[PDB]
Amino acid sequence: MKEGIHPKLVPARIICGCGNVIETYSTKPEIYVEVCSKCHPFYTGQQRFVDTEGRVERFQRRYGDS
Amino acid sequence: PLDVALKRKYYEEVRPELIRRFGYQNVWEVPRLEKVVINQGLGEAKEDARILEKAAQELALITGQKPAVTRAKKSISNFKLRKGMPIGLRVTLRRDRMWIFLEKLLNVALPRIRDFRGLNPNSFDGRGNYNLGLREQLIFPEITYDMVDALRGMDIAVVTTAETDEEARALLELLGFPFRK
Amino acid sequence: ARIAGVEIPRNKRVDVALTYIYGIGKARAKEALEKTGINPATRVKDLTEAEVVRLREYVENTWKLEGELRAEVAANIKRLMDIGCYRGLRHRRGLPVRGQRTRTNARTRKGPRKTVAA
Amino acid sequence: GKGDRRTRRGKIWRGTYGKYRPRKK
Amino acid sequence: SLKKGVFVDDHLLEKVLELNAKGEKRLIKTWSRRSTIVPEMVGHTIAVYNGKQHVPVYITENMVGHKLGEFAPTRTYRGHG
RNA sequence: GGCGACACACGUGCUACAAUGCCCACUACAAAGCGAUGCCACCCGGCAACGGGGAGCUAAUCGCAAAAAGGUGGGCCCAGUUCGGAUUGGGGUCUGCAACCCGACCCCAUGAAGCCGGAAUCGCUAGUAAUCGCGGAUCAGCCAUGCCGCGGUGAAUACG
RNA sequence: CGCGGGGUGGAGCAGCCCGGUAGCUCGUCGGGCUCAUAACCCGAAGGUCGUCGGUUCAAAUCCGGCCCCCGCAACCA
RNA sequence: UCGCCUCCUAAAAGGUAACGGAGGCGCCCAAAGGUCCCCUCAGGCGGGACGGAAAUCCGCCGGAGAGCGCAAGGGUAGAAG
Ligand SMILES: [Mg+2]
Ligand SMILES: [Mg+2]
Ligand SMILES: [Mg+2]
Ligand SMILES: [Mg+2]
Ligand SMILES: [Mg+2]
Ligand SMILES: [Mg+2]
Ligand SMILES: [Mg+2]
Ligand SMILES: [Mg+2]
Ligand SMILES: [Mg+2]
Ligand SMILES: [Mg+2]
Ligand SMILES: [Mg+2]
Ligand SMILES: [Mg+2]
Ligand SMILES: [Mg+2]
Ligand SMILES: [Mg+2]
Ligand SMILES: [Mg+2]
Ligand SMILES: [Mg+2]
Ligand SMILES: [Mg+2]
Ligand SMILES: [Mg+2]
Ligand SMILES: [Mg+2]
Ligand SMILES: [Mg+2]
Ligand SMILES: [Mg+2]
Ligand SMILES: [Mg+2]
Ligand SMILES: [Mg+2]
Ligand SMILES: [Mg+2]
Ligand SMILES: [Mg+2]
Ligand SMILES: [Mg+2]
Ligand SMILES: [Mg+2]
Ligand SMILES: [Mg+2]
Ligand SMILES: [Mg+2]
Repeated sequence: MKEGIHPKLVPARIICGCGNVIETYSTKPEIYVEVCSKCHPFYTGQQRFVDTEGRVERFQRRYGDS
Repeated sequence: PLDVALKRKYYEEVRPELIRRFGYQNVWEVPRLEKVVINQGLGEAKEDARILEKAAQELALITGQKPAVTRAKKSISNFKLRKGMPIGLRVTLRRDRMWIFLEKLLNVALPRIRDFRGLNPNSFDGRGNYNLGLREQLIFPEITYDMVDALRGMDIAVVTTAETDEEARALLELLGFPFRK
Repeated sequence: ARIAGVEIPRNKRVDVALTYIYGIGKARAKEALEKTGINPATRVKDLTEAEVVRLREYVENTWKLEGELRAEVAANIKRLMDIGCYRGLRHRRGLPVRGQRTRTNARTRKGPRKTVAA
Repeated sequence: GKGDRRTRRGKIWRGTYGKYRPRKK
Repeated sequence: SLKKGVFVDDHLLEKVLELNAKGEKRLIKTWSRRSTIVPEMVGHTIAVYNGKQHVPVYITENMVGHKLGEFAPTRTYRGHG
């Protein structure tokens, strides 16, 4: 890497909906990540929260009782 | 730095899984991961190359390498384009610096994408490298959202010493690449 | 700071800035404010990064929002079309779906007028 | 204004009652 | 809507409930577009009437809460010029 | 089933484009008409529409009923916005044999065009024009923003 | 056959030289004024440049073929 | 039509005519020059946000069909690009 012209890329800390990624090793140490998926909310480590498909599921249910 | 968690993760627990699966007479035959090349094409900045060096500043920030600048191969009418002008930035990272970026990409960036039911699994290029592309740059940690004057995405290319997509798929899965299956 | 999807609101108010999120506003807003026991009159500019994650975690988890929400409404209508049903035709042809009158102004759902001769 | 059924004024206009124009006195 | 309700005309509701336990299923013309459809209507072919003629409609599980006159439209269009 | 069709074209209108304005809270002052096959106080349930219950009134005697703008207090801070609520998604209420075509209403989501309108063109001379609500007829219910009426506040300007 | 000019919205003409950009009048369409039509006023639509090739990054525009148009010539015999 | 360049005619040295068949020049470049160092195309297929037949990127195949200021020819990546 040519000497001049460069971000620092110095060891860091960092945060999320989870705890830390000690890994870091980036420019601009100590950053705040809004939420990740990995660390397993939101997709990975499937939460499947709020979950859909209820549209065929419902109309066949409220229907024949009424 | 030579430590870098993903690098580590690759050696203890990604390599051996891989050998168990395909099974490999040679230590070399088991896939390494070489070269993540990040390419921004910007027609966006065309007559204005002033906009450009702000975007280059941005790649550096998330890459830790300053990008070089691709200039136009031939001249083509329909969208402007003198054969002189700069089209985009392209930055090659390897070796540590690829790792320290791929980690960040896996554990921060891609999570922050609206929707994201996972990376497309057909983009393997048939000889076993993989490509994807991103719409916004603010999905990265080093970017503050107030430093974006305008959105520009990029093309990530990841080169792999695996001869096939199958193997290639395995490597990146095992590394923690979220896949839409 | 940012709530589900990207969607960063700011300054303004907290209860107001919440509307700017898709799937949310008015009622759903003043709801999650006392459900996290957060002051609505306050400005999203300043507030504890705690009551920020209090406030995000709730909303993002309570009801479905901009990404998966729009995807659902998209899928409802696709279902309504191609089933062959009459609600679905007026989606197919871009004409108003619930009653109303097409002899004169449907303009919102019809586009701008495209005139002809007499 | 008089057309938003989600307000007091809207409700009054249309002549209706609800969460935004409770019947109370 | 209805709810304490879910009205279906009994003209056909006979021949539907009948074509479940008979063992046979075939083509049935009705005028009742006011009625609701399913569950035991599914798989069955029903001919609704638009004011003009009886129209065949194949019945499936996502047609559930919908009245019969939805799948048999009342007008003719094909645009203008 | 259609009169409710929709590439379009015109008349009459309603709601707006906002800060003399929007929203929420509290607080006042009308008139005319309707209603015991109806109007429904009041208690409960419900966010609510509404539903249980359920008293009074053939009605200056009980009910529709809250008039609204206004007032006061606080909020929004000039932003396609706490403006504007058209379109659409899902959830329901009621009438009715029945609301797909075609009902009105409540709620959650959605929030479009619109930043005072080309040539042109209408009304109004005073308790009028603006603006604000209220009642009735028809009527099961309602597409009423219509129509016939009632009062609240209340200008401008006529040389000729 | 010869030399010169041309062919562009429905009509009539610019634009071609000098590559990047199609314009003007009338007509047509929608609205206004009028009892009504005309006139008049406010808006809009409408084209791939005879054609086939080639040149160039790019062709109504530059080059070639062909097809039409108009003009001039065809003398000593 | 008249001088100049390229190809054919031209009969495997040179040369060779016709109101024979076809094209071009009357410039251009202070870098499009000298040298030293490096680099290697066009095309096809596969992959990649806005990217489409074509902007940029990644992978494999690709001995020259590209490029060499402009016509053609000879030449040329073991460089002349
Ligand atoms: Mg593949
Ligand atoms: Mg490979
Ligand atoms: Mg209709
Ligand atoms: Mg409002
Ligand atoms: Mg009629
Ligand atoms: Mg009206
Ligand atoms: Mg606008
Ligand atoms: Mg209907
Ligand atoms: Mg404004
Ligand atoms: Mg006007
Ligand atoms: Mg008078
Ligand atoms: Mg009535
Ligand atoms: Mg009324
Ligand atoms: Mg012409
Ligand atoms: Mg006319
Ligand atoms: Mg006329
Ligand atoms: Mg020609
Ligand atoms: Mg061309
Ligand atoms: Mg002579
Ligand atoms: Mg030769
Ligand atoms: Mg010779
Ligand atoms: Mg010889
Ligand atoms: Mg040099
Ligand atoms: Mg190559
Ligand atoms: Mg290539
Ligand atoms: Mg490709
Ligand atoms: Mg060559
Ligand atoms: Mg040459
Ligand atoms: Mg050659």
